[PDB]
Amino acid sequence: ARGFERGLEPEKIIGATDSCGDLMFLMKWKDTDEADLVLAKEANVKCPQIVIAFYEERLT
Amino acid sequence: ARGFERGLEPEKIIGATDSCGDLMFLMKWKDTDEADLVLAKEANVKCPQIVIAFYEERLT
Repeated sequence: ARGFERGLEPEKIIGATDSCGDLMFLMKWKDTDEADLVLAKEANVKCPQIVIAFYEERLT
Repeated sequence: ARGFERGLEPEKIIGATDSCGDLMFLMKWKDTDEADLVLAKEANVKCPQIVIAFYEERLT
């Protein structure tokens, strides 16, 4: 049971990689310290403001 | 001239600049070649998937 399947609230994306062919985000979930990979596509649609916060922080 | 006030659908963000202290996007609107500066904060809320497509392309 991983990523969104864990049923937790998204908190913060801490990294991204397309190294596997598909863009994936490393998601920090609310009230756990076990982070997981989720598809960018699914995060884009389910928590778009959290995705944007990640990209805006990455701009500087 | 007016940006979102023009009542056009966002097509794509051409680029982004913080050169004014606030993050701004240069927005291409559908069916117009007149691009406009809009606040990132406003695009984030009104057309988040257009913002994300811009950032995803820039990540490559």
